[PDB]
Amino acid sequence: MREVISIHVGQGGIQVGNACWELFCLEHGIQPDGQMPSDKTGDDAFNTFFSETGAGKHVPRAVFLDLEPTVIDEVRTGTYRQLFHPEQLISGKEDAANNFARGHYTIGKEIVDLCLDRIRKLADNCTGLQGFLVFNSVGGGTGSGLGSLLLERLSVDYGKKSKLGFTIYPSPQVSTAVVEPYNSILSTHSLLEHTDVAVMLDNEAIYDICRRNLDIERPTYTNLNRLIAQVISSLTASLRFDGALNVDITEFQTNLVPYPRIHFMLSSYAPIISAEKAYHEQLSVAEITNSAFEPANMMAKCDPRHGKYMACSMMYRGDVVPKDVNASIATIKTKRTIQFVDWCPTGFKVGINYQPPTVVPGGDLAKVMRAVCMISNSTAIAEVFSRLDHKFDLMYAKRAFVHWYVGEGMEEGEFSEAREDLAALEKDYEEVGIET
Amino acid sequence: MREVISIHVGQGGIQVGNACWELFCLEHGIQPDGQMPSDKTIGGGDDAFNTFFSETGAGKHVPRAVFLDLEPTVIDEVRTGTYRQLFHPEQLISGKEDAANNFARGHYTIGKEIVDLCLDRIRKLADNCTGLQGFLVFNSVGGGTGSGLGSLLLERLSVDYGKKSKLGFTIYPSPQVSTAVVEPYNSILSTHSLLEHTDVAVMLDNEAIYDICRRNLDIERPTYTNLNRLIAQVISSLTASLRFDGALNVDITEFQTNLVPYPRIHFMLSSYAPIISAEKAYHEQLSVAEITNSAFEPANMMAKCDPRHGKYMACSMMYRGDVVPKDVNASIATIKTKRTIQFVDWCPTGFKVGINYQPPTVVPGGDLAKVMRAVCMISNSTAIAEVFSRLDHKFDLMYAKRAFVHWYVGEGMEEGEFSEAREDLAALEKDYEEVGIET
Amino acid sequence: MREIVHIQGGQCGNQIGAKFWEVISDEHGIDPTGTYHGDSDLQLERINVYYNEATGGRYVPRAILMDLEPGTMDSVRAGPFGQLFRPDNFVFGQTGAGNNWAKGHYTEGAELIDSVLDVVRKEAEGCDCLQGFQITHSLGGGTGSGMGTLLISKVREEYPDRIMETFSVVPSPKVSDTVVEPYNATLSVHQLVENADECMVIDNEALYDICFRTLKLTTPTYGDLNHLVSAAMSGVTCCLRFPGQLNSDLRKLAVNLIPFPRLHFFMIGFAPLTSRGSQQYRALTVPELTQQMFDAKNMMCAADPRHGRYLTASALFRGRMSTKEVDEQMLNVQNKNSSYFVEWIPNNIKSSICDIPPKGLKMAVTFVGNSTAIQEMFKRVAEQFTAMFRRKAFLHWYTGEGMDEMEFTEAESNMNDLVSEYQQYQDATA
Amino acid sequence: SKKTILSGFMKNNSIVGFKECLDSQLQLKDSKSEYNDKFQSKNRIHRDTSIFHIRNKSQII
Amino acid sequence: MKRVKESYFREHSDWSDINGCSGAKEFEGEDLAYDARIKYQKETQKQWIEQQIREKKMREEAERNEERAYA
Ligand SMILES: Nc1nc2c(ncn2[C@@H]2O[C@H](COP(=O)(O)OP(=O)(O)OP(=O)(O)O)[C@@H](O)[C@H]2O)c(=O)[nH]1
Ligand SMILES: Nc1nc2c(ncn2[C@@H]2O[C@H](COP(=O)(O)OP(=O)(O)OP(=O)(O)O)[C@@H](O)[C@H]2O)c(=O)[nH]1
Ligand SMILES: Nc1nc2c(ncn2[C@@H]2O[C@H](COP(=O)(O)OP(=O)(O)O)[C@@H](O)[C@H]2O)c(=O)[nH]1
Ligand SMILES: [Mg+2]
Ligand SMILES: [Mg+2]
Repeated sequence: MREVISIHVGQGGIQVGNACWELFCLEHGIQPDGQMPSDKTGDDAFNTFFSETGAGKHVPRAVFLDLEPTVIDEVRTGTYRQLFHPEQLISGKEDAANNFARGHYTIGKEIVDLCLDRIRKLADNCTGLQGFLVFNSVGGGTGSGLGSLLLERLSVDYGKKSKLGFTIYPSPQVSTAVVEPYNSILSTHSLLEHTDVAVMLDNEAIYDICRRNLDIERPTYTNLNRLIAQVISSLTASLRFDGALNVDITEFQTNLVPYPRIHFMLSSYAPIISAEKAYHEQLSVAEITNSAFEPANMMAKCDPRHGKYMACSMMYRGDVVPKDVNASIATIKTKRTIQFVDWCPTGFKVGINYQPPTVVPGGDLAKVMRAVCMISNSTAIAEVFSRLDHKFDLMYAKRAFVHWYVGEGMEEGEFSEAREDLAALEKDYEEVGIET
Repeated sequence: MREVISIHVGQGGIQVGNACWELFCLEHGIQPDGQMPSDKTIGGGDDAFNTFFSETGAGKHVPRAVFLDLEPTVIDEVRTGTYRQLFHPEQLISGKEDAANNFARGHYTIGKEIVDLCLDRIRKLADNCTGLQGFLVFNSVGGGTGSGLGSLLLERLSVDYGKKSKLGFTIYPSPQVSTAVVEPYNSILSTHSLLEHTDVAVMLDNEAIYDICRRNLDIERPTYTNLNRLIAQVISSLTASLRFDGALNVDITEFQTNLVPYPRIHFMLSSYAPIISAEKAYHEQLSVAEITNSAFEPANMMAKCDPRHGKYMACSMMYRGDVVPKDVNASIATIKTKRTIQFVDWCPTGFKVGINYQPPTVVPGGDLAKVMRAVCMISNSTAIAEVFSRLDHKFDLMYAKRAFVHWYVGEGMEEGEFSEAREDLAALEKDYEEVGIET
Repeated sequence: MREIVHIQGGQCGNQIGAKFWEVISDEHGIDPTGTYHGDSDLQLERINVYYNEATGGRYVPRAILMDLEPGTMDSVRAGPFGQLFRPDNFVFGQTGAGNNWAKGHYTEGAELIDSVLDVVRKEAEGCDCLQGFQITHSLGGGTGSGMGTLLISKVREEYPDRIMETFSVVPSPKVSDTVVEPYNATLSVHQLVENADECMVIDNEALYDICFRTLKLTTPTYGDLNHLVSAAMSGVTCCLRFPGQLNSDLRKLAVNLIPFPRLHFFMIGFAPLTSRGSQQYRALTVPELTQQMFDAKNMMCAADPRHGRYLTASALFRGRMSTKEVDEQMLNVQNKNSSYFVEWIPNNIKSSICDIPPKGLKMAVTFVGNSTAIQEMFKRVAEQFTAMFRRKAFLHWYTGEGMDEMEFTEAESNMNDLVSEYQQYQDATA
Repeated sequence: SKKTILSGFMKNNSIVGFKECLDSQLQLKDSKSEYNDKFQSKNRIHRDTSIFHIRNKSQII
Repeated sequence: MKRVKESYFREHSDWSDINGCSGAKEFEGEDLAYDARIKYQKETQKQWIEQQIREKKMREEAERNEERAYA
C-alpha cells in the first residue's frame, strides 16, 4: 500500500530512467509487454512501482518530461512502447538549448501545467504515497529550469510530501558545455530551499570507477546509467522486499541530515568488480564494507579524508548477518584515517534486506549474493562548491554570456543572490565542521 | 590465524619472489592454477597454508605478497608466466620508467607516484589477516629503483605501523664482483636510510653463493635461478616452524628476542647445511654433528665474510627433519669445546635452537638432493664490519673527485647527503668495534 | 483467577510477543489451531491466567498488538501459531513513526490511542479478577518508546492499584543501529520512571555476549535472542500458573524487591545455559545452578554487578527440590561475597519454589536482582545525549510538532537526579 | 486473472456476508426444546444412586 | 515491512517441529550446516563466474567481427 512516484526530466534524466525501468521490470519479472512472463504460469510487491490496470498489464508510476522531442520519439518507438501510458511522456516543441532562463521563464511554463495535471492524475490513484524521486542533469538549461519549476510547484501543491533529488553536477575539469556554471549555480540556488534530500552523481568518479574496476577502457553513458539504477534498486528494495531491519523513505530525513540547510549527501556502492575476477575473492561483508568506505570508490569526485563525517547510512542486501555487520562497524570505527565529528557519538544507520542483487542481460556487473549501498553526509563536499564558485566568478568578472539570460525575461541581479546563497552554504558547512 | 606479509621490489626481488613462491606452492601442495587437488595434509593441521595463502571460500588461494617495479618487463613476464592464474591480477604494481640505477630518481622523482598504490594494496592485504606476525622485504641494494623504493617503503611503514616486526633480506655488492659502476653510492645511501628503519637485516651477497654452488653442487655454469632456489630454501627453513609442528617451535617474535643485543646492531649473516649434490651425497653419513660442524666453516657461508677475524654475539639454529634434542645439545657442547670459534665474554649462553619435524622438500629440475636432516643458521658476529669498511673505501675512492654526482644533484637530491651517510656508517663501524672489546 | 493481560507494541515488541506466546502455548500444550492436546491435569486448572475460552472449545490469548505500521502484524500473522491472536485485537496506523519519539508520542499516537485504549478497557473489564499488566517494548525505536509510555501513563491513570511490568530493550552504544537513540531513550526513561511499577532491562549487547560465550554457537539471530527473553518471561510467572512449595506472585516479588518507590529497574538472568558440546558434561545440581546464576557474564544486562552493590536479589526455582540445599546455598553465597552486598539490609535474598519444571528440564532458575550497577547504563546514555544535544543536533524534528527544549532539559535533569540518587545508597552506611 | 472476471450480473446477485454461517455455531438440534429437555425424559420407578466424585477440578463455564 | 524469514536460508519451523523448546535446550542457532552451506554455495558461485565468462568472450568476438568487416 506504499508507492513512490518517479519524475524524469532532461536528456540525462530520460536516459537514466530507461535504464532503471529496465531493472525494475526485470526484478518484478514483467515482460516488456507489461504482463506476466508469458503463459508459463503474484506476491504483490509491484504496487511499490507499478499499478494494476484492472485487466492484465501494469503501468509504471513514472512521468517523463522533455522539451526536445527526440528521446521521447525513440522511447515511443522502442520495445517498451506498449508498456508506458501514451499520455505521460510529455514532449515539447523547442528545447531551451542550455539556457536556464529559457526553461525557467519562457517556454517551460506552458508544459508545467500539463505536467502538474498528470502528477495529480497519478497521485490521486495512490493511497499510501511515500514520496517523489526526481532525476535531472543539472548542467542543462531545460533540465534545470523544469526541475526548479516542478520543485517549487510541488512544494506548494503537496507541502510535507518528501522528495529526493538525484542530480548530476559537472566534473571539476571534464565538461561538455561551456555555460553550465551559470545554470548549475542558479539551479542550486533553486533546489537548496526546496529539496529535502539531494545526492551527488558526478560523472568523473563513475568514469574512474568503470576504468579501474570493470576494466572497461571505452565506456559510455549506458554503464553509468546501469550503475545509477543499481543504486536506485539498492535504495528502494527495502519497501518491496522482506528484511530483518527495514528502512523507509521517511527514515532518511530523520537520520542523515543534521540541520535543514545541510541535505547534500554522496554515495558509494560495493562490490564493483568485473566478472573476470569477481569471485576469485571471497566478497565477504568485511572487505565489501571496507571497499565502500575506500576514498577511491566515491560516486562523486570528492575526497572525504579532507573533512569529518556527520552521518552514514548503509543498506546491505543479500546474505549479510547482523553480527558480521556490527563486527565490521567496530573495525571502521577503530580505523584512524576516518574520523567523525565530535557532537555525533554514533553516526551509523544500518538496514538489512534479503533480496539479492540482480544481473541485467548484456550487463557488466556480476550477480552477487551480498552487496552494500552507502550514503554519507560529510563536510568534505564544500570543495566542489568552492571550485564551481571560482569557475563562476571567472566567467562573471567580465559579464560574459550574461545577455543570453538577460534577454530571456530574467533581470540582472539573480546571479548575486545565487552567489550569496552559495557563500552562506559554505559558511554553514564550515561552521558545523568546527569542534566545540 | 598467524600470517606474514611479503614485499618484493626490484628485479632481484621479483626473481627471488618467483622461486620462493613456487617453493611454497609445491610445499603446501597448491597447484599453479591456484585450485588445490585437495588432501588431508601431513603436518600441523589443515590451516598450515593460511600462513602464506588465503582462502577465497573455495578454489584459488591468493598469496599474501605484493610485487613492485617501475620497469614492466619482469612484471609482464610474471603476468604471462605459469602462475598467471595464481597471483591477484592487480597486486603486481608496475610503472613505466625505470630509475636507471640512480638512487635520486627512485627516491625523489618517481617513487611517490607508486608508493601510494603500494600502501593501498598493503592496506587491503593487511585487513585480510588477523594475527599478522610481521613483514618480510626483498630488494637489491645495488639497483636504483629497488634501493629507492625500499628506503621509501621502510620509512613510510615505520610510521604507518611502528611496533610490527619487519625483516629485510638485503643483497650487497660483492667485494670485487659487481655489475654496475655506481652501486657503492646507492648502497651507502640505502644503508644510511635503513639503519633507522629495519628491525632485522640479513646479508645475502652474491659472490659467496657463487662459491657455494661451485664447490658443493659441482655446477660450472649456474645462473640466478640456482641462487634464488637457495634463498627460497633458506626462507622456507626459517619460516617452517610457524606452520609445521615441532618439538621446539620458534616464532618470528623469538628472533628479535634472542639475536639483537642492542637496537643499533641488527645486521646478521646466515648459513645453511647440508648443501650437497646427489652424486656425492651417496658417500657421507648426514649426521647432526657433522652438519652442524659444516655450518660453521667460513667457506660454507653465504656472505663474503670471515668470522675468524672477530667475535660472535648471538646464534640462532633452526633444525628440521628427524633431529633429536639430545644430539643437538651434544653438538652445541662440542662446538663450545672447540677453540677456533670464540664467543664474546659478556654472552655466556649464545645459542637459540629450534626443532621442526617436516623434512625439506626438493623442487623438480633442482640441484639439491633429498635429505632427512637440515639446519639453518642466523648469526650475529663482530666480523661484519669489514664489508662496511670496504664500501667505505670504495665510496671514498669514487667520491674523491666528485664523479657522477651531477646526476644525483640533478633530480633534486642535495649535494650533502653523502657526508651524513659517511658519518652514520663510520659510527656504525666504530660501534661494532667497541661492542667486541673485552671488559 | 488473578490473571494478566498482555500488551505488545512496535516491531520489537511484536517479535518478542510472537515467541513468548509460542513458548507459553507449547508449555500448556496448545496447537496453533487452538485445540488442547496435552497430557497432564496441571496444564489446565490455571489456563485462564493467559487464555480466554471461546465457543467450540478453543482458547485465545488475551494479548493486544499495536503498531503505527501494518507490516509487523501482517508479518507475525504469517508466523507459526499466528492463528491464535484475535483480529479484533490488532491495532495499526497507516503511516508509522520513523523513529521520532515526538511523532509517536504527540501527533499520531495521540489519535491512535483511542481504539487500543477501548480494547484494553474491554479486556480488563471482562476478566473476573485482575492481577496486573505486562508490556514488552524497545526504547530505541520511536513508535515503541513513545506509544508504549503514553499508554502506560493512560492506563496507570485508570488502574492505580494494579501492578505493571515493562520489559524494556535499552539501546547500547556498542551495537548501535540508529543515530537518534539517545533522544528517544532519555525521553522514554523520563516517562517510565514516574509510572512503571517494575522495569526490567534487556540489552542486545548482553544477549550477543551470552550467546557467543556460553552457547558458543556459530550464528546467533534475533530468533535466539527472543528465545532467551521469552524463557525469561516464562520463568517469573511460572509459579503463578503452577503449584509449588512456596507460591510467590508478582505483587509478592514487587514487595520484596524494591526498597524505595523510585528504585524499580532490574537486571535478570536465566539458568542453566550450556553449549551443545558441553551439555553432556555438566551435572545439574543446586550448586551449579546458583554459581552460574550469580555469574557476571550470565547477566542479560551489559552492566557488571561487581562494580556495584546488590540492593536485593530474588530467585525462582523450577523443579522438584528440597528447601534445605536452596537455603544453605543462598546463605553460603551471601556469606562468601560480603563485599558486594550492602550491609544495612541483612538477608537481602528472596527464594521461591515451583514444582513444575520447564518441559524437558528438571531444574531451572530465574533471577531478578536490584543492584546499583545499572547506573553506568544511564551514565553513558546521558553522556551521549548531552554530547549530541549541546550542539542542538537532530532537534527540529522533535520541535516541529509542539515540543520544546525545556522538556529535553527537564528530562535530562530528571535522569541525572535519578542516577545521583540511585548511587547515593551505594555508599550509605550504618 | 485475479479480479478481471467481475461483472454486474454476477456482482449484485451474490450474497457475500450473509450466506450460511460458519460451523461450530450450527451446534443446536432444532427439534430439541424445553418441556422436552426434562419432561420428555422417560421417568423410572427406582432411581439409581451411583454418584461419582472425581478428583479433578470442575471445569467452569 | 514484513519479517517472514527468521534467517535468510531457513524458513520458520512447523508447529510439529517445535515440540519442546519451552526450556532453553535447543536454539536452532547452532546451525550444524555451516560448512556444508558454504561449500555448496561456493561451487554454484564459481558456475556464475564461468557462465559470465562465456558471455564476455562471445561479446568480445562480436565486437571484433564488425571492424574486421569494415577493413
Ligand atoms: N550521467 C549522465 N549525464 C548525462 C547523460 N546525458 C547527458 N548528461 C549530462 O547532461 C548535460 C547536458 O544536458 P542534457 O542532459 O544533454 O540535456 P538537458 O538536461 O535536457 O538540457 P539541454 O541540453 O539544454 O536540453 C551534459 O553536460 C551531461 O553531463 C547521461 O546519459 N548520463
Ligand atoms: N643474486 C642475484 N642478484 C640479482 C638478481 N637479480 C638482480 N640482482 C641484483 O640486482 C643488481 C642490479 O639491479 P637489478 O636487479 O638489475 O634492477 P633493480 O634492482 O630493480 O634496479 P634497476 O637496475 O634500477 O632497475 C645486481 O647487482 C644484482 O646483484 C638475481 O636474480 N640473483
Ligand atoms: N531483541 C530484539 N531486538 C530487536 C529486534 N528487532 C530490532 N531490535 C532492536 O531494536 C532496535 C530498533 O528497534 P525498532 O525497529 O526501531 O523498534 P520499533 O520502532 O518499535 O519498531 C535495533 O537497534 C535492534 O537492535 C528483535 O526482533 N528482537
Ligand atoms: Mg538537452
Ligand atoms: Mg630494473
